Amino acid sequence: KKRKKKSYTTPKKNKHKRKKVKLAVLKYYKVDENGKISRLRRECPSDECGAGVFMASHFDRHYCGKCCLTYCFN
Amino acid sequence: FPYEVSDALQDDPKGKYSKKLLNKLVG
Amino acid sequence: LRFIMESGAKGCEVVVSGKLRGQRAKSMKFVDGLMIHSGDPVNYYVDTAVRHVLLRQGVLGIKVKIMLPWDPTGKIGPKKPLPDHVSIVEPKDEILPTTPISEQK
RNA sequence: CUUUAAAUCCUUUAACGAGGAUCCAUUGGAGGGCAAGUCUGGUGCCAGCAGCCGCGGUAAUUCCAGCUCCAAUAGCGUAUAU
RNA sequence: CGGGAAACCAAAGUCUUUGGGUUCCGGGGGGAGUAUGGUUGCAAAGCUGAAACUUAAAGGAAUUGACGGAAGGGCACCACCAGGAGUGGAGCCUGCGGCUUAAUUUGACUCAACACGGGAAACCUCACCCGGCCCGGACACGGACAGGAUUGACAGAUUGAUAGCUCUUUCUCGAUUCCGUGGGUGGUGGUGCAUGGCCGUUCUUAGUUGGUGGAGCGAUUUGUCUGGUUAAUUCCGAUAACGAACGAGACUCUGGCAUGCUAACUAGUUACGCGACCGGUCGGCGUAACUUCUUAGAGGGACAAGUGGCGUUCAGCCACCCGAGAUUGAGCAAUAACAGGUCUGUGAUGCCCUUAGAUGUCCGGGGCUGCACGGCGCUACACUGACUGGCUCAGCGUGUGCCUACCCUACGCCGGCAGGCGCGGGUAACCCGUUGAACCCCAUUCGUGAUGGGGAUCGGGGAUUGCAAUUAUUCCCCAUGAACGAGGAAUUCCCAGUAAGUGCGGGUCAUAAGCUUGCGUUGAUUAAGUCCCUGCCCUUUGUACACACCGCCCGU
Repeated sequence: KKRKKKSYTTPKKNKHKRKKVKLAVLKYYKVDENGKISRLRRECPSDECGAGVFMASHFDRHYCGKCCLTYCFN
Repeated sequence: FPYEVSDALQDDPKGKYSKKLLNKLVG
Repeated sequence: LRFIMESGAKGCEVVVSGKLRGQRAKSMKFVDGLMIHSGDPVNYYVDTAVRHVLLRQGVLGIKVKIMLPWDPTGKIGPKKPLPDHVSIVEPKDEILPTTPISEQK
C-alpha cells in the first residue's frame, strides 16, 4: 500500500514549548530571605512518597505529573 | 583428471567461457 | 557417494542445488544403486536429510537420500521374522552320495 | 697514429668511463583461432574492443586503467599489392 | 563389388592405388540472368550478358525435438454425449465491469491470480486516508549539558471519551548523545531474474535412463517393438538385443465382513440375595466363564479345492448354477523442466540505505462496504411434501491455567425468553452427552395451486465476559405483498451412499463463518460410451520451425 502521508499537514502550527533551565531552585518554597527551609511545614506520614520531595506552590496546574494528582490543599 | 574445469564446462557447455574450458580440457 | 557405497547401502542419491558456478543456479545430483521414490517403503527403507551451506554467493542446499538393507542395524543377518521386502533366500541343495554302497561305520 | 686527394668510418694504442651497472627496450597482446589472468578498480548494450566468432544491458577473462604474464626483440604493429 | 556428406547409385563403381577418348559447363550468397551492347523476331520475347554496391553466410543430406485446419490407434466429467445442480435474475460473504481529499487489482498469458498469501484488518492489518503525547541511538571513539527536554480527567483563553499538537504555563524516581573499521535504528523493505528450502504446474497422463552388445563417419539409434491389446513401458509375446535402474503395481491408512479376544466398573450379562409378572431392576455390591451389538480397540481369511463364452486358448476380457466378500476412497508419487510462487514464515541466507510526529507507541472516524443472484455455499407452480397422536434412535471431533488472566459446560433463579448470578462436573468412552445430524401414521391440517415453495425484515420482556459493532457476534419469534412450473450470450462441477437438500463440528476465534476443512438418514434399469469439441499419449508422415506455429516468413 501507500506510505503514511503525514508530512504536509498542520500548517501554521508550532510544537508545545517547554522551558530549558539549568537548575531546579525556584521550584521549591524559597521565600526565607536566604532560600532555606523551615520546620513549620508538615511531612506526610506515608511511605509511598519520597523523603526528598517537599511541598511547593505553582501559580498553575501543580508541582506533579507522573501520577497527575494535585497535591495542593485547595 | 582435473575436475574444476570439467564442472565449469558442464554448468554451461556453450557459455562465454566454453571455448577456453574446452581448450583447457584438450591436451 | 563412495563412502555410502562402502558403507553397505544399496543406493544413494545426493543433490546440491543453488549457485555452484556463475550467477544462475544449477541443481546437480548424483545417484547410484537403487532408490524407491513412492509407496510406503520409503519411510522405513529410505533416509532423507536436507541441509543448507552458506557461500559468498549465497546458500547451497544439500539433499542426501540413502537406501537401507533388509535387516535392522545395517544388515547384521537374518533374525526373528519381521518381513519387510521381497527376497529369494536360496539354501544349499541336498547332495546324494556317488558310491553305490551306503555309509559304513 | 692508421685510413684517405684532404676527411670521416672501421681497426690500433692510450686517459677517463657501471650497482637502481638510472649507461633505466620497445611494440603488440592476454576468450577462442593463438602464447599468455573468469586478479583488482571504473564503466553499465554507454564509451569502446573486436581481421572472424563474439565481448559490453551494475560480480566484463574481451572495453578504460593498475598489477601480473608472453610473443618477437632493436625491433614491432598497421594499410595495401602479391 | 565399390563409391558417396548422406539420401542413395550395379553405377552416381573400377579416384591421393588420382591419366581409355571427347563436348558442354560451375567457382560463397545477393545484386541478376538485371543493365548495357550485339543479334534474332511482326510482336511477345529469345541467345550472348556485366559491374558498382551489399553480405557471413545462403545451401545439401541426415538426426532429435516441437508443430500440422496430415493420417492411424488409445485415454480424460479439470473433455464431450445423456442428464442433475448450477450463473452480475426473483436474498445472504466478497474477487475485475467504473477510480486522481489512496478509498481496494502486491499473485494473473488464465484455466498454474482473484473466500489465495490458511489475509474473517473494530488488536497497532501493508502502516492504511487523517490536529498521531513517541524515539524504537540504550552499536564504545567530530561538537556533547550535568533538564535529548522524556504528563495532563483537563470550565468559551489549555476549542476529542486518559493525544498541552493554538499562547516563553508545565511539574512525587529523572541524568539517560545525532555519528567514520561489520546486512544499525525495525531487521514485513527491495532483488523469488542471485539463491536455498518448501510448494504449484507440465503429471493423473505413463513415462524416463544407463552398462555390454548391434547399426551409422556422425548427430543419433536399437533395447524402449508388428500385434494382442491392460487403468498402466501392465503383461503376453515377436525380437540385434541381453541384462538392469526409476516410475506403474506391490506398499500404507481407510471403508454396510468375523461366534477366538482364557476381554472390558463406561455395554447387556448362565447357575448369587432383590424381583408384581405370562429363569429377568446380580447394567442400581461385583460374575472370577461372558461379548452379540460398543471398543473398527489387538491377533484373520475365502477368485479361482469354480462355471460358461470370446481370445493365437497365451496375456486377458464379458456373464454366472457347492458359494459373506468379485473396481472403497485417499497417501506416497519418476527423468527432465518453468527465469511459475514465496527474500512480507523463518536465527535460511548473497548484494543496501544515514539524520526527524521512521515502516515498530499514540489513527475518536475509517480502509475492498463509492455496487443490479446471463466467484463456493441458495427458490422444486408439489401426496416424493406437513407443527412431537412415532423416536428402547442411525452420528466426525474439541474442551481449564506450565509461560498467561482468556476452555467446554450440565443444573436452579432473575424468566413465558438474549443477557446476568450461584454452588457443580470435566485434563475427558468417566462431564457437557443417550451431542436436539429426518419426524415415517405425520391428532392448526391441501382444489383448478397470485396465498407454507419467500412470507421483496425493524416494531415489540429487554438489547454484549472485549477501548472501537456508523455495511455489523446485537438477540428466542409474528397475516397472501419483486419471483412463478428448474429463467441458454457464455462458464479453473459431477457416476454406487456422487449430484443435490439440511445441519453439526474443527482452523480463524478477547467478539465472531453464509470462508475453508471434515462429519451425518440417501441409488440404478447405469452411458458399462465416444474422440465431434477441449486436451493428453503412442506410431507413421511432412516441415524452410529450434526464441520451436504467440514460429518462420513474403510482397505493396
